[PDB]
Amino acid sequence: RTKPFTVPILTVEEMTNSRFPIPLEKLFTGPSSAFVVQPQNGRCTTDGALLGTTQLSPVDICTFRGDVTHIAGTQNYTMNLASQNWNNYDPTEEIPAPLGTPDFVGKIQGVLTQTTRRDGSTRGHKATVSTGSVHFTPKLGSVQFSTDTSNDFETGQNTRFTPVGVVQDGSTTHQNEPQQWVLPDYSGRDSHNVHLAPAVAPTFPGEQLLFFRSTMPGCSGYPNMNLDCLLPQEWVQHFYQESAPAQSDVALLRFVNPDTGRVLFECKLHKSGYVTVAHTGQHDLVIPPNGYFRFDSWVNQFYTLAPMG
Amino acid sequence: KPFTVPILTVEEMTNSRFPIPLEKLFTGPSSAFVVQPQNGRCTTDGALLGTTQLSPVDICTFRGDVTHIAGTQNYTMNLASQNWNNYDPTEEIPAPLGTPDFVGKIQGVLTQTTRRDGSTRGHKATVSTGSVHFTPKLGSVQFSTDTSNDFETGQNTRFTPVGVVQDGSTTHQNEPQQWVLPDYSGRDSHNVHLAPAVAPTFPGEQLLFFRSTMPGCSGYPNMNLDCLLPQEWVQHFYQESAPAQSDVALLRFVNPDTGRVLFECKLHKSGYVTVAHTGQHDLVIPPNGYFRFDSWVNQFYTLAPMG
Ligand SMILES: CC(=O)N[C@H]1[C@H](O[C@H]2[C@@H](O)[C@@H](CO)O[C@@H](O[C@H]3[C@H](O)[C@@H](O)[C@H](O)O[C@@H]3CO)[C@@H]2O)O[C@H](CO)[C@@H](O)[C@@H]1O[C@@H]1O[C@H](CO)[C@H](O)[C@H](O)[C@H]1O[C@@H]1O[C@@H](C)[C@@H](O)[C@@H](O)[C@@H]1O
Ligand SMILES: CC(=O)N[C@H]1[C@H](O[C@H]2[C@@H](O)[C@@H](CO)O[C@@H](O[C@H]3[C@H](O)[C@@H](O)[C@H](O)O[C@@H]3CO)[C@@H]2O)O[C@H](CO)[C@@H](O)[C@@H]1O[C@@H]1O[C@H](CO)[C@H](O)[C@H](O)[C@H]1O[C@@H]1O[C@@H](C)[C@@H](O)[C@@H](O)[C@@H]1O
Ligand SMILES: CC(=O)N[C@H]1[C@H](O[C@H]2[C@@H](O)[C@@H](CO)O[C@@H](O[C@H]3[C@H](O)[C@@H](O)[C@H](O)O[C@@H]3CO)[C@@H]2O)O[C@H](CO)[C@@H](O)[C@@H]1O[C@@H]1O[C@H](CO)[C@H](O)[C@H](O)[C@H]1O[C@@H]1O[C@@H](C)[C@@H](O)[C@@H](O)[C@@H]1O
Repeated sequence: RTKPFTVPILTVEEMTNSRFPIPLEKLFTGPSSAFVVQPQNGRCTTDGALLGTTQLSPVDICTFRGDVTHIAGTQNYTMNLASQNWNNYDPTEEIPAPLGTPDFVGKIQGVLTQTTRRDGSTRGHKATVSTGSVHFTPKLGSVQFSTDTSNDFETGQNTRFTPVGVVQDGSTTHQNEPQQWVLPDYSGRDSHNVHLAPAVAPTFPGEQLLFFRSTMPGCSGYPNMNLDCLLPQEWVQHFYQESAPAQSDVALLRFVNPDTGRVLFECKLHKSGYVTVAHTGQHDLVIPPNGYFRFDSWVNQFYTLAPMG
Repeated sequence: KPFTVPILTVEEMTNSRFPIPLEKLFTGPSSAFVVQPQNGRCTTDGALLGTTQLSPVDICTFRGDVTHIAGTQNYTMNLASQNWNNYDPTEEIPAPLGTPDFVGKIQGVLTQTTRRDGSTRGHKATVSTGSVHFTPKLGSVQFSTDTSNDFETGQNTRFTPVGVVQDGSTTHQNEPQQWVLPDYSGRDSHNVHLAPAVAPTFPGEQLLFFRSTMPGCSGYPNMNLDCLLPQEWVQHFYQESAPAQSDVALLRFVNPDTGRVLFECKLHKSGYVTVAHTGQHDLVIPPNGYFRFDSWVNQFYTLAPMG
């Protein structure tokens, strides 16, 4: 027969958020018709086709590389993006934006570091990329950082953004940003995103998406730190390696507790890459820290999940 | 008491999101946008939701008194309710009943009667529902006009909606945005008491939308306007108040000339319809076709595909 499908045998705490480089913490479900679940990172079919902007490196998510150019009389820099290899980025390539680009609207704070090539001297500065900005145009090849210096970065020098966490302005409404479910305009104002991974939704009565959730570090104020992915990064990696052909619509997984030996809940892993459970309402799953998912079988869409207690 | 939908053709009915007639049925996928309109929201047993009300002519209008904002051609309107009484911002509604539920530039005519002598005026006026001054829930909206002089304070003023407008210099059909709720209480405000967002929740299903074409007044506007129930359905359900026997009412869309069934659909108790189709599709329907309620069914009834 065909190569058997599997998911990694890893606990939730053992795995990594696929939308920002931090560990998963906890599983969450809620209704999703009041927002658009259409993230671009962490997108992979069960048989291993990466969609959207999703790539394999769990550390390259939300990072940026290239050379900078100071913007006269401000503390801001434009970065001309390079690819991961440091090869020039191609804006004609059939993707929404550079792989790893952030897929939520918000202000990401991190550190911009630079090596001068002629002598190996080295600098680093606190820097913020605002993905909702008029100047956030990764698909065009340019992005802009606000920083705390006006003189120190040099032109024509390898520069890198390391993301750290998220920010919101305290004088406004608490948790008003980031908005994890609003994609940026990858090409700036008045232009359409292209080649997106499909939006997703539960398509069976009584079902909701299962999200794998982390808390982003916050750098200032009160910023909404929940960040939900559709697949752990290790799943993307796993599926990409294994490339097992989907035998039917849904892969039925059981979440098991090894201590009791008991099945805790069952979920559907849709072929095109997300998870749904049977439940109505918002719910932080309570799980044994060493519980894990295991694959049971390929079933039809119309298979009825036992309610998640 | 048996449930029913009114014996009306689509062309006989009215859009419940702007005061104009229905033209057609449209279906498509809707996971890439939030389907959460606040007008034309009613349960089958006749509970009105969101900002929905009964008058098809009072959708997208405002009433109240005006104030001029010095050195502009703009006026601020303090809203009254439909009855000309004080709008109570505490009331458990997203915004005054009949407020527009999409981000857009609506163009109309602001008109005024001076009570004491019966003199009157009309001026072209536009409301921008994504403006920072669009605060209908707070009791206050703002219009832009063609006079800096004419309107008087303390008098009864009425906005009549006429069409939507869009800025031609920008990319076409970029506005209005029918599926983005306005911020009813302004910037950094949570919408409250909203009618729930809706989605198909059955494999192979898509929402069915009752569509019109709003008139355009300028620019290259997106004139599509989709509503989940026709206003006459909302009115019918309010009257009949028929209790729901299950989760889903099965309607047949029937051609009475031939008596044949064109397609079937699910009318969910909370007030929206789905059909069994994958993809965008303009429906082709005989001009005197109408909807007929056939039975209650459970959530697992499979529809015959709509061709
Ligand atoms: C601020 C800085 O860059 N300091 C580094 C220093 O740079 C000075 C030396 O090159 C100096 C020679 O001793 O030349 C100076 O330039 C002239 C000015 O142009 C002139 O107007 C004025 O009259 O005099 C000065 C010099 O006297 C340079 O500014 O070189 C030092 C040795 O490389 C190096 O140790 C020093 O590195 C900095 O140390 C400061 C403490 O002063 C802080 O630690 C900074 O973190 C650090 O700079 C950082 O590393 C350096 C190498 C570089 O990569 C920076 O981008 C980075 O921020
Ligand atoms: C423009 C207007 O209001 N016209 C109406 C006119 O108003 C003028 C008369 O009150 C006039 C007395 O005959 O007083 C004028 O005020 C002074 C100025 O203040 C002064 O600076 C200048 O030196 O001289 C003028 C007067 O000579 C008023 O402007 O009253 C007329 C009788 O009521 C009335 O027929 C007329 O109504 C307007 O008719 C114009 C034609 O000129 C158009 O049809 C307008 O549609 C119309 O005004 C409209 O109806 C009136 C009653 C009012 O409700 C307006 O708000 C509305 O636009
Ligand atoms: C008045 C008008 O039509 N304005 C619109 C403008 O019209 C010019 C363009 O279509 C242009 C495109 O090449 O062709 C021009 O015609 C030629 C002729 O040779 C001659 O007229 C002139 O000498 O040379 C020009 C150029 O070769 C048209 O006059 O097109 C704009 C671009 O789309 C458009 O934005 C503009 O629309 C108007 O915008 C202004 C903003 O200042 C106002 O909002 C107007 O209300 C708006 O017009 C209204 O909306 C537009 C979209 C349209 O529906 C109109 O019918 C309506 O009045």
